[PDB]
Amino acid sequence: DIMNAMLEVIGQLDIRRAQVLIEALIVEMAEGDGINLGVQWGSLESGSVI
Amino acid sequence: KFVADERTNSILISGDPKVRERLKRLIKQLDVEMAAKGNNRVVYLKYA
Repeated sequence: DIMNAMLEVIGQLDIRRAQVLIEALIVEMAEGDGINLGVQWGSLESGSVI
Repeated sequence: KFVADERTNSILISGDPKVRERLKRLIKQLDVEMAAKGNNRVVYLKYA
């Protein structure tokens, strides 16, 4: 009897395993900008600067 | 009176051919084997 029980357990734990295909998708979009403008001044004879 | 062997798993009898009639009746009476009860069960968890 115990044999016929454990064969019915083994029968149901022996099943095939499905297999998943995991496909990640990573999207990284960067963008940048900048505008740096300015006027400087100087006189080195008598040192005076902007 | 009564005997059996579980080498053979067999009722032996000591007594009447009336004991032979009724105790072939009880030879037959409890010979039956209970149907499987699914005493144990393997359950497939869906989530947990």
